[PDB]
Parts: sequence; C-alpha cells; structure tokens
Amino acid sequence: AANEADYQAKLTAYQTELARVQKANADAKAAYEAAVAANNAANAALTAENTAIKKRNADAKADYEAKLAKYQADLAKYQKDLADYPVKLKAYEDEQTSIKAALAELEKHKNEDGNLTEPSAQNLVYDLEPNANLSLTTDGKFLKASAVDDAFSKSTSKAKYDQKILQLDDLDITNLEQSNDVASSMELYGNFGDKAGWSTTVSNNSQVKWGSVLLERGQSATATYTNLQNSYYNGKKISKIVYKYTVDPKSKFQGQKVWLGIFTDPTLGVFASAYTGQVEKNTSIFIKNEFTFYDEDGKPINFDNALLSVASLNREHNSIEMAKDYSGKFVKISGSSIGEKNGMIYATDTLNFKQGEGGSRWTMYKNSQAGSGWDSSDAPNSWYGAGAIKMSGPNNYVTVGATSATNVMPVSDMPVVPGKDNTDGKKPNIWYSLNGKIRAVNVPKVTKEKPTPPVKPTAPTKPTYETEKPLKPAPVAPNYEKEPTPPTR
Ligand SMILES: [Ca+2]
Repeated sequence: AANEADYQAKLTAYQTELARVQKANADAKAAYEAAVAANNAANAALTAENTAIKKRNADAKADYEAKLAKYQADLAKYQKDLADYPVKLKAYEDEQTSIKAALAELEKHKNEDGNLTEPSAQNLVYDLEPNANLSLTTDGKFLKASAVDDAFSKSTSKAKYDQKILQLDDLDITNLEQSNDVASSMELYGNFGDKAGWSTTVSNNSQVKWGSVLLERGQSATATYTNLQNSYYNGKKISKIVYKYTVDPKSKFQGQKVWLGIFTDPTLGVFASAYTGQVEKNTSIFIKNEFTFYDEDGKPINFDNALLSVASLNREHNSIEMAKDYSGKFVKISGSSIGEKNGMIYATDTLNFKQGEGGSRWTMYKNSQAGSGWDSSDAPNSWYGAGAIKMSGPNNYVTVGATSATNVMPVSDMPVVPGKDNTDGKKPNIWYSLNGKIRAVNVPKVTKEKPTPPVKPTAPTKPTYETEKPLKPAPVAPNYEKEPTPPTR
C-alpha cells in the first residue's frame, strides 16, 4: 500500500508536468504559425512588389530610349542649323543691303512710266502655283463637272465649244440653275483630262482646272489652297491660303444666280458670271474677297506692307472693271491708266481698250500699233492697266467686279468714242485674280529669309531605376521539449 501511495503521488506529478509541457508546446506552435503567416505575407508582397519594380524600370527605360530617339534627331537638326546660321544670315543681310540700294536708285525714276510712284520692294512672291490643290466649302451649290460641260456645249458658248475652246465669258449660266446640276461635292473641269488639248480664255500657255459653284447674293465659297510650291513672304515659305469669295449683294445683275469658277491655281483667281445670254444695261457683278496666307506651321502670316497686284482693270466705252472696299493703301504706277477715285481703283480718267479711243494710250489687244496687247501677264506695259495695294496684317480683303459705266458716273462725264454708245449693255461677268505679280518695272524682290537663332534641345532626364528587394527567409521550426516518462510501481 505504501508503494501504491508513493506511485500515485509520482503519477500525479507526471500528469501535471506532462500537461505543462504540452500547453507550452501548443503556445510555442501558435507563435510559430503566426510567424509563418507574417513571413508569407511579407514575401507575397515582396514578390508582387519586385515584379512591379521590374515593370517600372522597363517602362522608364523604354520611355527614356524614346526620348533619346527624338533628342538625337532634334540635336542633329540643331547642330546643322547652327552651322548654317551665319551663311543664311549673310545672304539675308546681303540682299537687304542690295534692296536698300536699289530702292535709293528707284527714287530717281518714280515718276517715269511703269514705275511705282512710291518705291517699294515686293516681299511677297506669289505668281505661279500650277500644282496647287483646292478644297472648297460653300453655303451655295456645288456644280457637277458634267453639268458645266453641258452648259459650255449649249447656247452662247457652243460655237467656241465645237472648236475645242472653252470661252468662259460666253457661258450662259441659264443651264447651270437646275437641281440636276448640283453635285455632292466639288468637281473639277477645264482643259485637262479628256480636254487636255483644248484652249480656254483664261490662259494660253497652260492647262487650267476649276471647281464650280452656283451662288446667290450674300452666299459664298471658301477656298483652301495647299501644296503651294513657289510662293514666299520675306523668303519664308507660304504653305496654305484660305480665300473666301462672296457675291456682293449690291451687284446689279439681273436674276438671282451667279456661277463661280475657282481655279486650282490660286494665282489664276476666279471667273464670276451672271450672264444669261444677253447683255444688260445698268448691270454689275462684284465679288468680295477675304484672304489669309499661312506659313509652314499653319500660322497666319502677318503682312508688313506686302504688295498685292491689282491688274487687268479693263475699261471700255460702256464698262468699268474696278476694285473697292479694300484693306491697305493703293499705290499708283506712274503712267498707268489706273488710279484711285472715291475709294475705287480703276481707269479713272480714260478708257484703256483701244489707242485713240477715250484717251487710251495703247490697245489692250495685239495689233499693228506699238505697245498694243498691254493686257497680258507678259506684256512689258501690262502696268498700263494695273496698280497695287500695300497691305499689312493677317486678314485682308478687297472687292473686285465689272459694272456698266452709267452706274459710276453720268454720261456727261464720260469719254466719247465716235460711233459708240456709252449706254450699251454689257455681260455681267468677269475674270480676275489677286496675286503678287506686280506689273511695275524693276521692283526689288525679297528671296532670302532671315534665319532665326537655333534653339538647342534638352537632353532627356535620366531614367530613375529602383532595385528589387531580397525575399524573406522562412521561420525556423521551434524545438519542442520532450515529454516526461510515466512512472512505474
Ligand atoms: Ca481684266
């Protein structure tokens, strides 16, 4: 019995100790598991973070190399321009000095025939653009090329048409006023394509193409000319021109419609007509012109006394072609029949159709007389029917048109041409163009652009790389203590 009691006492001690050791390990395991949880959360986040870090460094690297490609190019252009700067500037200064001297010399002849009364250089080179592209908007009607062709083949222009000639001033617009003549967009017509061997009254040294529209008073067509290759302002390339043509409500042509033929070559101008087959007395047709020239960057060019040519201002015994309501200042060419009166530019004192008639000095068309044929782009004395307008600013305008003489002055103030009636009706149409082809003689031209100081590009900011962090090592397994040995009797 004594042993048994002893054994039981030892047994109790064992059981209690065993319990302690177990609870101790259980708590030890609880901690280990908690450590494992944290370690796993740390690595999981560390992995996802390292992956992200890997991505960012890749992007930063790529974006950087992308900036270097652009930099490498801009830097190459900068160094090149800086190298050329002095040579370009020299050409500029040299020409400016040359122009200054030419102008001083011209001062001595400013009152001689063909000379601009107020000596000036022409900083606007704008006179030939055969490859120009035309795009039109309008609040009027676009006319099918086939409709224009059919119109030329009928009525008053038929005789010429059958002779392979497109006589614009004979075109009867009566046949362009039907709904079936309206096109869904601009269409070109002229002596090209299947009519490449035909003649037109617009030019006799080149093929011409034009888009057509039918407009009423107050309606307009806005032409955007691009792909210009030979035009400049102060030597800087002119890449685009936006020109808006509006039918002047004050036009007195009979009827409500006007045919507008806009040539793809902007320097060729436009043909405007309300001619319906018969001449009209007390008639007129005026077209308002609003235009802006743009540089290569699409920025409007702010003219500084550019010279706009206003030529071929015909004045017959019963008809006056004129320019009015214009921006800028009129500059007269000495000896020219063209002057300014009552805010209008035209042959103010004499006619200019035939020498000896109405005080005209020369005949507009070629004949047996010396100096005849002044009305042509190449005539040496084409200045006889021309003048100029000095313009400044990015937005300029001028209204050009033809009107019966009786609308401008009483018959009593008119030149008399024996055998001709000054009240004779006329056709309400006109061809005209506004460009930089000044007809005055020896006008100095600006061809060298003043270079701007090259702007050095900035090397791209170095990429910011981040390092990936080392993954955390797993927790160490705890060393659980042994359990006591049960006692024996
Ligand atoms: Ca003319």
